[PDB]
Amino acid sequence: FEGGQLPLFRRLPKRGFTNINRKEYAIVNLDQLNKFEDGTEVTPALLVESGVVKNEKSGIKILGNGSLDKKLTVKAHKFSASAAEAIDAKGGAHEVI
Amino acid sequence: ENEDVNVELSARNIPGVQVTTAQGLNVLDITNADSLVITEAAAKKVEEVLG
Amino acid sequence: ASTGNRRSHALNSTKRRWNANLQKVRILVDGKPKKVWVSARALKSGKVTRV
Amino acid sequence: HIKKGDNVKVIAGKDKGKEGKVIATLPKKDRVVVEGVNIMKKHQKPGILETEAAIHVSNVQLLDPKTNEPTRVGYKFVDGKKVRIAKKSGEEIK
RNA sequence: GAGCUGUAAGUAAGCUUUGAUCCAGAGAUUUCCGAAUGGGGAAACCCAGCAUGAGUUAUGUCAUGUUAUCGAUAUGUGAAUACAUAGCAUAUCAGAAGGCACACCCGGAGAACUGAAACAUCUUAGUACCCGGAGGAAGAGAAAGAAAAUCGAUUCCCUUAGUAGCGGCGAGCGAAACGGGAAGAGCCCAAACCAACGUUGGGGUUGAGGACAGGAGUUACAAAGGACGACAUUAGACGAAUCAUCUGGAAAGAUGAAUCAAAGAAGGUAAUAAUCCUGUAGUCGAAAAUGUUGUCUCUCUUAUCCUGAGUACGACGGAGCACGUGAAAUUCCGUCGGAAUCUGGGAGGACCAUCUCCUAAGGCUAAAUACUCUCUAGUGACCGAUAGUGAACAGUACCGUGAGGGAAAGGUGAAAAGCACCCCGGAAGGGGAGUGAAAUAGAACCUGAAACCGUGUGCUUACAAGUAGUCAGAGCCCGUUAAUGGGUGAUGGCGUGCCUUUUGUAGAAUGAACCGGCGAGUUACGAUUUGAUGCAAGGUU
RNA sequence: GAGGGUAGCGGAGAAAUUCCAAUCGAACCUGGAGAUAGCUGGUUCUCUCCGAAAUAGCUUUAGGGCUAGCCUCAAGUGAUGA
RNA sequence: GACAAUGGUAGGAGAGCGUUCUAAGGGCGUUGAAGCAUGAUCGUAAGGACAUGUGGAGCGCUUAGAAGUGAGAAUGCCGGUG
RNA sequence: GACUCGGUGAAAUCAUAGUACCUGUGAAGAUGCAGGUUACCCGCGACAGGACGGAAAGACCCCGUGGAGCUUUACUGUAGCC
Ligand SMILES: [K+]
Ligand SMILES: [K+]
Ligand SMILES: [Mg+2]
Ligand SMILES: [Mg+2]
Ligand SMILES: [Mg+2]
Ligand SMILES: [Mg+2]
Ligand SMILES: [Mg+2]
Ligand SMILES: [Mg+2]
Ligand SMILES: [Mg+2]
Ligand SMILES: [Mg+2]
Ligand SMILES: [Mg+2]
Ligand SMILES: [Mg+2]
Ligand SMILES: [Mg+2]
Ligand SMILES: [Mg+2]
Ligand SMILES: [Mg+2]
Ligand SMILES: [Mg+2]
Ligand SMILES: [Mg+2]
Ligand SMILES: [Mg+2]
Ligand SMILES: [Mg+2]
Ligand SMILES: [Mg+2]
Ligand SMILES: [Mg+2]
Ligand SMILES: [Mg+2]
Ligand SMILES: [Mg+2]
Ligand SMILES: [Mg+2]
Ligand SMILES: [Mg+2]
Ligand SMILES: [Mg+2]
Ligand SMILES: [Mg+2]
Ligand SMILES: [Mg+2]
Ligand SMILES: [Mg+2]
Ligand SMILES: [Mg+2]
Ligand SMILES: [Mg+2]
Ligand SMILES: [Mg+2]
Ligand SMILES: [Mg+2]
Ligand SMILES: [Mg+2]
Ligand SMILES: [Mg+2]
Ligand SMILES: [Mg+2]
Ligand SMILES: [Mg+2]
Ligand SMILES: [Mg+2]
Ligand SMILES: [Mg+2]
Ligand SMILES: [Mg+2]
Ligand SMILES: [Mg+2]
Ligand SMILES: [Mg+2]
Ligand SMILES: [Mg+2]
Ligand SMILES: [Mg+2]
Ligand SMILES: [Mg+2]
Ligand SMILES: [Mg+2]
Ligand SMILES: [Mg+2]
Ligand SMILES: [Mg+2]
Ligand SMILES: [Mg+2]
Ligand SMILES: [Mg+2]
Ligand SMILES: [Mg+2]
Ligand SMILES: [Mg+2]
Ligand SMILES: [Mg+2]
Ligand SMILES: [Mg+2]
Ligand SMILES: [Mg+2]
Ligand SMILES: [Mg+2]
Ligand SMILES: [Mg+2]
Ligand SMILES: [Mg+2]
Ligand SMILES: [Mg+2]
Ligand SMILES: [Mg+2]
Ligand SMILES: [Mg+2]
Ligand SMILES: [Mg+2]
Ligand SMILES: [Mg+2]
Ligand SMILES: [Mg+2]
Ligand SMILES: [Mg+2]
Ligand SMILES: [Mg+2]
Ligand SMILES: [Mg+2]
Ligand SMILES: [Mg+2]
Ligand SMILES: [Mg+2]
Ligand SMILES: [Mg+2]
Ligand SMILES: [Mg+2]
Repeated sequence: FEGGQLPLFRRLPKRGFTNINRKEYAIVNLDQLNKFEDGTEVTPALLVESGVVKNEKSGIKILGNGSLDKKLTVKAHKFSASAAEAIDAKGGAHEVI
Repeated sequence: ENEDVNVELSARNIPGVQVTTAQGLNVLDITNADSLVITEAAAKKVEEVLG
Repeated sequence: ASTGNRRSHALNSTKRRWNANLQKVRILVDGKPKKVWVSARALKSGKVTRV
Repeated sequence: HIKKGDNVKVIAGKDKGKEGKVIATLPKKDRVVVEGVNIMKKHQKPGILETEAAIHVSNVQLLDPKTNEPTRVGYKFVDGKKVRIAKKSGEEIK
């Protein structure tokens, strides 16, 4: 309350809407995939069991932060472009599930 | 180690003496006591449960 | 009869009732002809026959 | 457990150590009147009456028939009857 | 298992081991009013009828039963009016009435102060009050569901989440599904269709089914009973172990030496007791009644047609849904209209098509859940007599026409041993003498503060102008927690209380007669921040 | 005089805002209820350190409020202060 | 040891006193507890002891925990007494 | 009635009071401050100039986004009626 001066959240406009079907992904960066041994097959079950992902949400997405120094096979719902490039560059493979 | 009925009955009426199981260990009871008298099996169970 | 609201153009609320369209006719209740208050919708339905 | 006519020892109070017969029993108040015990001097209007005043039943104790030592009294059954028996010896109390 | 005739002293008269008082189970009695019901009535009263019985020559009087209204059954009788019906009389039943803790529950009806810094939409709030109906719970409940990979009645807890949304898009209001749990149970009809004389039986009960072609039970699913046993409840019984000395009025305290413990909970006893008492741990116990219960028993069973019609649904007006008519689906009410019939119908948030899920317009159903006037057993870093109930001795006294409002008031002592007797006094009240450990514990009774009221007097005071003290200071009187002491104070300097509120108060602004007691930032749930601590790409339920 | 009737969103009034149980521009009692009170009053032990403001802007605002200004506490930063 | 600082309302910060209750430890008390009264006592304050009288059965201390935790004012409430 | 004596015996009020005047000062009208002036201690009967004397949280006046009663071609409703 501003004593009768029009309050701040009335002098400002409303903006936007909320998407009912908003999809939010659990995100794993490259630096978090470095805890697995070479040749590992990474899967949402393995990421959940290892403590990398607590809540899976709409699916797992791999992002490109950090350095990946281990060859892996990754099965995730989504990959960022740099994530795919750095997974394949290090000799590994990735699949979309 | 477990609920020993005869030990509990024999020690119940002695003032200053308290009886508990390994599972029932709590900080008030241990802190109040001046000494702990624990069986071998109870000691092993305590070591197992509390790591 | 059910209660509800009469609403003004400014949406001022005033309690009001909805009365049944009762009509006094003779319907032969329990074998004996008898003039009773009966709703016109009930007369349309056909459960109660006059005279 | 203390009855009229009993021989009792006074184990607490001014007359501790004295023995006497239980003259009266006041079970509602848990007091007994013991002859020669707790003598009061009352001012009679129409002299000075000197008579026993009751004392609490827990201040008297029965004497064992055999050792003549104070004893708590238990209870036993003999042919469908409850009989007082001394703890110290076990002999039945009169 | 020896006292007893309530509280509750006092006698008097009695009862009681030939078993009382007392406790529990069951019986008997149970005036009058009150729904109050034979009629009336200003409740606890008045006045009757009928039948039966006492009494009286007889009347008066009395005793007992019966007589309300509305319902229910069944025998007559009788209108307007011919049959009939309405109605009327009689017998039989004893169904309703009224009350409450009516706290929780369901329904009808339904505010306002208030918030929005005004106010009308909105909010308070479907709250308060009123009314109706019940139960030990109620309500809900067996998908025309949730959903979108499938689940499988209802309810309730956690969470989702103060999210989605609603909203003079203000103040505010505010879900649900998924997931985790408590509990867990499913069933009966209507219809087609058969048997019989439209009404009864058979049959059937759904997401495609139906028509046609031993195991289950009185907690729903049909409903009444017995036999025996069990347990528990409503009285009770047993139940270990201490002596001495000291101080004391009294020992349980101190001291010394012992004991018991499945019992060192607690209360009492002349001060503070495991061993003195009542008890405690533990064990035992029911003539009778009441339950809950198990077994036996006892019961019952072995796509041709149909599928809820004045219905669904629609318009208008409203309401309930978190949702204010809005893109408003979904549910209900009034008025008016008004379908389809498995190629059917409904929902998936306007609506259409596909797809998916379901199968309305009949009913029943335990448990998980809500509450406490109560009862039984217990508990408390809850009160301790201005507190804690209004009430420790009261819905009383008192106030009011009434509805209604509503106090104050606890403590002798261990034991009444409650002051024989003498003296003054009419008495009241005292002084002695006694009781008692104590009487300045004597009933107006534990302790007994302060205000306030008195008696005695060490210093001081009748030439003095004042918020009463303070600093300096002789004189006089005392002598301590022994301190460069205490009381008083001639005389001198300085000096307009306190609180509140104010620019500013000695203020002639506010408040307080004095003394005492009581009397005001608390708690819950959220948010944020700081300190502390644990763990750490994890932390935590 | 007696016995009755009219009741508060109401009665009654040869009318005065007049009476309705000793104050009637809307009786009394209880409940909502601790209504609301931007107003007045009150708010209880001690010491230690620091120490304001009575201004601006906006305000159905003017003895109220909000942000800024001025106080304090704690971490930073370090020439930026006088 | 040697330099500085220490008036203060609203208000911010810090440290303490005392009350009742609880836990643990250790104590006191009929050879007299709490309460009350008096005193020339101690501490920087809130406040703490001791001695004597009264009183007649409970009460301190230490550490920690919790609050119905502190009154002089409210035309405050109740009582008592001017 | 008042007044004196015997009996009985309230009240409003009240921060504590050993409570002078003048001129001044001061929240601008002083028992209480300054400077002077005046005044032995304690009653009783009287009078009302002051204690801005007592009584009632000013009825006037203003203020509160207070209330209530009343009015109307204020706004929005509504009983009723057509
Ligand atoms: K005793
Ligand atoms: K004034
Ligand atoms: Mg009656
Ligand atoms: Mg009658
Ligand atoms: Mg009657
Ligand atoms: Mg009947
Ligand atoms: Mg009946
Ligand atoms: Mg009832
Ligand atoms: Mg009821
Ligand atoms: Mg408002
Ligand atoms: Mg009701
Ligand atoms: Mg009811
Ligand atoms: Mg026994
Ligand atoms: Mg014993
Ligand atoms: Mg002894
Ligand atoms: Mg159907
Ligand atoms: Mg609605
Ligand atoms: Mg709806
Ligand atoms: Mg809608
Ligand atoms: Mg529909
Ligand atoms: Mg008291
Ligand atoms: Mg009381
Ligand atoms: Mg005397
Ligand atoms: Mg005398
Ligand atoms: Mg005497
Ligand atoms: Mg005497
Ligand atoms: Mg005394
Ligand atoms: Mg006294
Ligand atoms: Mg002179
Ligand atoms: Mg002189
Ligand atoms: Mg003077
Ligand atoms: Mg002076
Ligand atoms: Mg000021
Ligand atoms: Mg002024
Ligand atoms: Mg003053
Ligand atoms: Mg004055
Ligand atoms: Mg004022
Ligand atoms: Mg005053
Ligand atoms: Mg006071
Ligand atoms: Mg607050
Ligand atoms: Mg009335
Ligand atoms: Mg008149
Ligand atoms: Mg008038
Ligand atoms: Mg006029
Ligand atoms: Mg009047
Ligand atoms: Mg309210
Ligand atoms: Mg109020
Ligand atoms: Mg300073
Ligand atoms: Mg100004
Ligand atoms: Mg404006
Ligand atoms: Mg200072
Ligand atoms: Mg200074
Ligand atoms: Mg502070
Ligand atoms: Mg502190
Ligand atoms: Mg303290
Ligand atoms: Mg105490
Ligand atoms: Mg307090
Ligand atoms: Mg006061
Ligand atoms: Mg007085
Ligand atoms: Mg005269
Ligand atoms: Mg006189
Ligand atoms: Mg001044
Ligand atoms: Mg001047
Ligand atoms: Mg003057
Ligand atoms: Mg002067
Ligand atoms: Mg005079
Ligand atoms: Mg005068
Ligand atoms: Mg005046
Ligand atoms: Mg005023
Ligand atoms: Mg006024
Ligand atoms: Mg004036």
